[PDB]
Amino acid sequence: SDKIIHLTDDSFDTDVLKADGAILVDFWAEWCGPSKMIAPILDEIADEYQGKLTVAKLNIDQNPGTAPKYGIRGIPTLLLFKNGEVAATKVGALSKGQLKEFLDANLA
Amino acid sequence: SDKIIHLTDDSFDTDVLKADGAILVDFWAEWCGPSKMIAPILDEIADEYQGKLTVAKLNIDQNPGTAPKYGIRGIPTLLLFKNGEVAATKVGALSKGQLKEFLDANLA
Amino acid sequence: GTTKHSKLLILGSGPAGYTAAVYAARANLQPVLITGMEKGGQLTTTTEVENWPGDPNDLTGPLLMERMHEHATKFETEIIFDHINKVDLQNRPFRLNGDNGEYTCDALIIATGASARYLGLPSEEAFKGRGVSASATCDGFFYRNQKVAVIGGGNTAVEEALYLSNIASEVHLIHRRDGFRAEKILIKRLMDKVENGNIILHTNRTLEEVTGDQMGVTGVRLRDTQNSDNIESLDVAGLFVAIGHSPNTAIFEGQLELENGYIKVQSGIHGNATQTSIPGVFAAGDVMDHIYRQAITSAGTGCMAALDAERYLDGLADAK
Amino acid sequence: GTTKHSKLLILGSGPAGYTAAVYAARANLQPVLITGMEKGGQLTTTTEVENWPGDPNDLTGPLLMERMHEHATKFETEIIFDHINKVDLQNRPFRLNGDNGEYTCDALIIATGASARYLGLPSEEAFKGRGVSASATCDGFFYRNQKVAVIGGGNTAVEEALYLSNIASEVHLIHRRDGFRAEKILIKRLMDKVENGNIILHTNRTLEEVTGDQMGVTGVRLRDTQNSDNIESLDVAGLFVAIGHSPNTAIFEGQLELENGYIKVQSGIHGNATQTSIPGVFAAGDVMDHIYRQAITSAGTGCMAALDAERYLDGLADAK
Ligand SMILES: Cc1cc2nc3c(=O)[nH]c(=O)nc-3n(C[C@H](O)[C@H](O)[C@H](O)COP(=O)(O)OP(=O)(O)OC[C@H]3O[C@@H](n4cnc5c(N)ncnc54)[C@H](O)[C@@H]3O)c2cc1C
Ligand SMILES: Cc1cc2nc3c(=O)[nH]c(=O)nc-3n(C[C@H](O)[C@H](O)[C@H](O)COP(=O)(O)OP(=O)(O)OC[C@H]3O[C@@H](n4cnc5c(N)ncnc54)[C@H](O)[C@@H]3O)c2cc1C
Ligand SMILES: Nc1ccc[n+]([C@@H]2O[C@H](COP(=O)(O)OP(=O)(O)OC[C@H]3O[C@@H](n4cnc5c(N)ncnc54)[C@H](OP(=O)(O)O)[C@@H]3O)[C@@H](O)[C@H]2O)c1
Ligand SMILES: Nc1ccc[n+]([C@@H]2O[C@H](COP(=O)(O)OP(=O)(O)OC[C@H]3O[C@@H](n4cnc5c(N)ncnc54)[C@H](OP(=O)(O)O)[C@@H]3O)[C@@H](O)[C@H]2O)c1
Repeated sequence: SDKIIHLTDDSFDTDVLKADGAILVDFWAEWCGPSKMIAPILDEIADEYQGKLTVAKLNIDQNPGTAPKYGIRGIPTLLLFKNGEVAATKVGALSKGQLKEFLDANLA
Repeated sequence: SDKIIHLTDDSFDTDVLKADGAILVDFWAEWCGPSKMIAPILDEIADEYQGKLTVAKLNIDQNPGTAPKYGIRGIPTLLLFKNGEVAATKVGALSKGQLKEFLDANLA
Repeated sequence: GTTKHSKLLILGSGPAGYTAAVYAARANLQPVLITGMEKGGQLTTTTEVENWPGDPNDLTGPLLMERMHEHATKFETEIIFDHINKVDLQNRPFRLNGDNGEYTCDALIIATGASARYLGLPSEEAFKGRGVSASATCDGFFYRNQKVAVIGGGNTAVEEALYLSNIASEVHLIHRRDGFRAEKILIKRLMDKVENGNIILHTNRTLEEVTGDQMGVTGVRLRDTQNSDNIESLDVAGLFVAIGHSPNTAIFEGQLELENGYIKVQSGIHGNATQTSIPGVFAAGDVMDHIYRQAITSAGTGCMAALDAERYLDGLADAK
Repeated sequence: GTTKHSKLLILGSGPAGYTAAVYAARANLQPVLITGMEKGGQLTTTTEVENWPGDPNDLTGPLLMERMHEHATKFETEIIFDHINKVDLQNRPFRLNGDNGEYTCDALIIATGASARYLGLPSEEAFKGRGVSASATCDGFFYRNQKVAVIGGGNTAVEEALYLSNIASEVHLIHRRDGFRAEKILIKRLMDKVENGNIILHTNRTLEEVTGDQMGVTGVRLRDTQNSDNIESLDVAGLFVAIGHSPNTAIFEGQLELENGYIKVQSGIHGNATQTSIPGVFAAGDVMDHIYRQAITSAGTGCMAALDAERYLDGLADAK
């Protein structure tokens, strides 16, 4: 809630694809429950990872372009970028601990 | 639905108390389930007991003036009249056999 | 001489019966359900329902059952208005007689629920319809702005005093224990009124007699549960007995294992939990539950009765 | 340092838990409920729900569950978004460990439900997220006018097949047998669509492997159950596995008597029916039901759990 970005198909190439640093991407959709279930976790994460990561949500419900580009045929799917480069991805719902396990595994 | 006399507070004595013959009076209300659960059985009684009995439904939702008159502090309550004369009375719900077992034990 | 056969026959139109109905219907079992004299079940004798998971507001026993009924017929359940007063479970198909015919079924789901208890006093019976009532829902308005009395200590008793308290000038709650078994949240609303409102407690008392004249009840006489010889009068215009319910199993008397009136069922965590002592005969709802007795628990076992009967009827179709 | 303590704690935000939540909240047990990662339960992964008694039309899992959340919070249930990783049931108060903090409670209601089951094929894993999916309601979007597969013969498969049917160009239902276990009413909808719709039946076949490239799943290989080596190839855009579930009882390893994954309860027609192996610990919902597993049965048991918990907690207060 202090770094989250309502990313769009336009402001992506510039935001994620080209920005030194790790920006996590939570692909969601108003129709997929577990999708929006991760948003809260991202916020509880926003602070603890503020300086190593920037949580950025993306609504394919109104932003198609993006998803296909990376072959994402499932939601929610998380993409951990590093200098506009998919470095790691996690699929499906998960707990704050499984997500911190994921970030600490790569992002460090 | 065509024999059961849907009485009215005013037109009561002018119906049940004066008109000769054994006429059964059903005091009911749209708020008392058991009251409206009798409606069916009364039909299969107006027919199954025709000529030897008359059925009259005195709803009280909007006809309170009559109930008091006989000391009816509870519905549904059935009063078996005989020209302004209570011959019998049946307080409470009941099945078809129930009602008939009362109509027979009484009527002659 | 009209006899009716059906693979599946459901006895009861309460939440248990109706849930067994929608499940059986969706199993294309073509179920026939007999409503019983109290169509809708007990929930029809109450007002607001607050514990039916998913309906947090404005739900009423009547409305819920209006919805369940609609729901049972959506999948073409055959609802017949009738009461059953005799059954032969010793021979197949099963024999059930009502005020409209003979019924035969290859499987039977019993969901007859329970009926309001009674005190068994001649004064109590002598004043019905004239002061002694069974439903505040029905007669409550005959006591507006008058002294009224309730007797019981469970959720009904309490919900009745709470309900009546907004009608009668004052409510007198009579009960044996010094404590109530009604849900906590409710006892609080109760006590709040016993304090700032018009509800008056009469703990440790037992109704000895309903007194009155040739026009209706005018008072009630209580007895002490501690001092056997101490007694007290109570000027009251009406009495509502709410001392529980007894399971509807007289017709099944000597037809299947009954334990204190409640139909005994296999239970267990190995399926076929709603099966009575007679194969093909299942029980659900309050008729087979003397502990919980809730709308939601009854809906559940009702669902189980269906799944159990289907699993049973499937077997018969395979031997065919 | 700030371990949150409570008389009762409920695990799970599904129908079973939320019902226990509200019944326990009314017994004024000031319940604390932990949602889990799948807040709302399995029902949240479905669309229409046709057998929730009293909801004849247009009801959807999400809706029913959003309604239960509201209901449980209405009676002041402390709902906490968290997931329990470890539990200690040998020391009272019981110790439960979650990602957002540590919890202790005098009584516990385990309503952890179950998770989607998988085959165990690495190809299945390799493509999860790129063609292999568990929820159609979530990913059916990615298959507009494309061929897609479903594997399983239960209600979930059929419904997903039926649902996918109006999204994909063609649906291929794969199953280990010639027979389906889903409700008839549904099996009928299936065939009726198999006969003149876009659903293709692939009976007596089992998922042997999922094929594809960096861009996702391109097809699958079924096996044929009646000819060990008849392996056939099927060109498809993605597949949804629907082969049942398994109770979420891992965090309870060797602390509660389990039976094929499911938590064992006393059951029986004498109360304390949801009592687990450890006094003061109860289980309701699919986590303790290997048979019926419906939303209505889960809500039923969640209720008994709350009531059993109260009977227990009161006992503690009494014997003090
Ligand atoms: C005033 C009151 C308020 C209540 N409030 C709540 C509440 O807020 N929440 C809650 O969870 N629970 C509440 N309950 C309890 C709840 O009503 C029951 O646990 C539940 O409805 C029982 O369901 P059932 O289907 O088993 O039986 P019932 O509802 O009793 O239904 C039995 C059915 O069987 C039929 N029947 C009986 N005998 C025969 C026969 N011989 N032949 C044919 N048909 C027959 C009847 O006509 C009826 O349709 C309340 C009860 C009362 C009395
Ligand atoms: C697509 C689909 C459709 C369905 N449709 C229907 C239908 O139409 N009708 C019907 O009657 N039934 C239906 N069901 C079945 C029904 O969903 C289950 O019977 C029911 O939800 C069981 O309820 P439950 O509360 O026991 O468990 P669940 O609903 O599975 O919920 C379990 C809860 O436990 C939580 N949890 C798990 N582990 C932990 C932990 N370690 N820490 C914290 N929280 C934890 C989860 O977050 C979740 O909230 C369907 C199932 C599926 C998959
Ligand atoms: N919300 C709601 C509202 C009404 C009913 N229900 C449920 O439906 C079921 C039945 O409720 P109910 O209230 O009608 O009946 P129940 O909960 O069994 O309570 C009955 C109450 O009546 C008392 N009682 C019984 N027989 C009596 C007699 N012969 N003389 C005097 N009192 C008598 C009884 O006394 P106690 O056992 O405490 O000493 C008790 O206080 C329960 O499972 C309720 O929780 C839920
Ligand atoms: N309305 C609705 C919608 C979905 C689920 N539900 C209920 O929720 C519960 C679970 O339903 P579900 O469909 O997810 O799972 P369930 O009813 O348990 O049925 C499972 C289906 O998957 C099959 N299966 C299981 N393991 C498999 C394996 N390893 N490989 C291949 N197939 C496998 C299984 O085959 P079968 O035994 O018939 O030969 C069966 O076809 C049930 O109790 C349902 O009644 C209701």
